[PDB]
Amino acid sequence: KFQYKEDHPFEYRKKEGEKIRKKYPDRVPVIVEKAPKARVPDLDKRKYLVPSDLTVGQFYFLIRKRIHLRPEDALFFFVNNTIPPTSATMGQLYEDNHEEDYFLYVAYSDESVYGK
Amino acid sequence: DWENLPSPRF
Repeated sequence: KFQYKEDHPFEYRKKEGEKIRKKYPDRVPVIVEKAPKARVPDLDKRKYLVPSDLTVGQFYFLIRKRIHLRPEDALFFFVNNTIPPTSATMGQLYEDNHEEDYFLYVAYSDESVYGK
Repeated sequence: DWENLPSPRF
């Protein structure tokens, strides 16, 4: 359901992920988009090059700042429809959840359950 | 297009 996948077929996405992993080998590519039904602002950009040793919390902080929420606006992130463990790094999430186009897909929402 | 995220520092 991500817009990046509605916009580009698999082979295009794979060739982009492959090319990015070869050009920036110490980064992992991550597509960040709103979850279905989410009532949250859009990000300016959806394609991120993430340092593999970022912790999940550090990633949350960086993405949250780009959404420009008020502090009182809650924010949740999902990988494969589940909130990731906080104790992970983004390289771990990528190792365990990247798709066959070489991208990790992260959804975000105001709600704590994906697709609510 | 892409956004390169920073790393934290000691």
